[PDB]
Amino acid sequence: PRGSSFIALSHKLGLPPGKASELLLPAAASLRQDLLLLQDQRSLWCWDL
Amino acid sequence: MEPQEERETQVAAWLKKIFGDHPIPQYEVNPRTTEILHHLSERNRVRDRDVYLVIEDLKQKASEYESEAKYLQDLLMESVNFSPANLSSTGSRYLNALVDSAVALETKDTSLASFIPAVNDLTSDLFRTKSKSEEIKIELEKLEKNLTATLVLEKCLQEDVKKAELH
Amino acid sequence: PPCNLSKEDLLQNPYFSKLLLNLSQHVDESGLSLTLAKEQAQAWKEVRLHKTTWLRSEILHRVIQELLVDYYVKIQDTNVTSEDKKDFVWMRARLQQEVEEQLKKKCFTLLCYYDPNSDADSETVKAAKVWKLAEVLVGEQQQCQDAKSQQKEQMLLLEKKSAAYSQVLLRCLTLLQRLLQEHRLKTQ
Amino acid sequence: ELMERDTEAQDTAMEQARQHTQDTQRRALLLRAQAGAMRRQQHTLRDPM
Amino acid sequence: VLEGENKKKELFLTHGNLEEVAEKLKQNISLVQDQLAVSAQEHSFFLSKR
Amino acid sequence: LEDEVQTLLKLKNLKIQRRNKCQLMASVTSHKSLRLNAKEEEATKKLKQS
Repeated sequence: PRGSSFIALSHKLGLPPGKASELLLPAAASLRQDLLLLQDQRSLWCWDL
Repeated sequence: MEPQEERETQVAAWLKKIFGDHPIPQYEVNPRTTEILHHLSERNRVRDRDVYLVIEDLKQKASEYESEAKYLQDLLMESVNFSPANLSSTGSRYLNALVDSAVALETKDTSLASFIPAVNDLTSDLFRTKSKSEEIKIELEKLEKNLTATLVLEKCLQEDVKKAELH
Repeated sequence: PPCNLSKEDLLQNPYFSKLLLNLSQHVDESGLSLTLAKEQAQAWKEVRLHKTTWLRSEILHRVIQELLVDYYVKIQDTNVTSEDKKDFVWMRARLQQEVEEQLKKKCFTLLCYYDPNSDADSETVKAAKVWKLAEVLVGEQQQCQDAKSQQKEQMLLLEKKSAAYSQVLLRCLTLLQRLLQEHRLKTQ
Repeated sequence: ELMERDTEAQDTAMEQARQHTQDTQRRALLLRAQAGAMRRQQHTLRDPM
Repeated sequence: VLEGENKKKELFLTHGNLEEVAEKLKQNISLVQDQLAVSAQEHSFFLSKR
Repeated sequence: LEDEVQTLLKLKNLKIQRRNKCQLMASVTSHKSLRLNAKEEEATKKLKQS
């Protein structure tokens, strides 16, 4: 059942099913790296707004 | 709310953390310069801690994969006395073909029933990612013509300001 | 108030700009320390060095299991592989060649479905495409990720040209209000 | 996507079925291994008996 | 990494909780990009007005 | 417009040419799943009779 939990975590992190389960942490942090690659642009669309 | 004194104290503590052996040039003492680098340091500590976690996770998982590979090899010899060296040239070639195919697919299950949705999704997302990007380049021409017409209008209206002053 | 960094904010404190320029060799586009990126790459090198042997060992036992369950299916047929329960060295000698056979089965069966051009291909070109399928899928993954990595800079490009259009429109509004009010409405 | 869900309903459970089959047949063959081992114990005691 | 600096380690960590945290990150990314799009649309509307 | 129509048409042509393939894949997956379910019964009978 922990395998089903990990595949569900891959589903909710954008990873395709059955992929490398060990790349969940590098991808999600990259998503966080994507996250910080978004909100600053939000400020670039807000303060100049 | 961290005051400007605590702000500059954390900046001074962060300067020797970042530069280290590098020299530290002097900044103009104003709230703007102190304010901007604070968020950069605050998120840099966060991302460096996260990457510490990722690096330690990679080393941990590499050790785990070594342990599991050794356990499965010992299980192979104790079950059917199977080793990678027993297969012939074509068997080892097929094994390595599946190995680097799974490397290209970055998957864990080597079942065909696990191959087919991954193969279908890899075929589909390759064209999905280049899809919907045409909307940007077809909306680009409207902004381009608007900006160009308004720019030549801007220079025309500057000349109109000059000619209206003459009139 | 320009809370974000602007050209006016850049020219207000050139020392601050030179300080932030030194962070470029430390903080990249993603924000990571470059030496921390190198440590990540080295940890990934350990990962791939161990996972090569891990994937070499995994598929062997998987294909042994697939061959054993295919022989289970063949027990239900006329020709029974009951001697697998009886002999060990004979089942080993059959087992090596038939692990090779099941690897051939999986490879050609999957290539029959991967490409319609490869559905009716001969066995030699099928084997060659099996060898080259790793590079084909690496190229597919790279071309898939290229557009997603690309789109950010055109998004920033359209955003900054959109703001430049606002600046040009503001300048035009100022010039036109000068032309109407100062030059035509009041003086004229 | 609907018939992909139909196929994934078996894709999720096929590994569980294979694991159940392998574990149950191993715990079934250890019954025969036990039977042989304490048959050996039986005949180790029976001739002195 | 997923929860980050907002909160520390919980007393009882479950995989459903981390599933919810991953959903929180994905929803945050989605809402931020939707705000990006609607802010671009609003500024383009004022561009058309100008 | 005709180019758009024919690109969508060849897209759906490849979609059908993978639709029948997907019918084949559901078939082989269902057969392999029923194979494993039939492999369960030897385990059960060896657990019972032995």
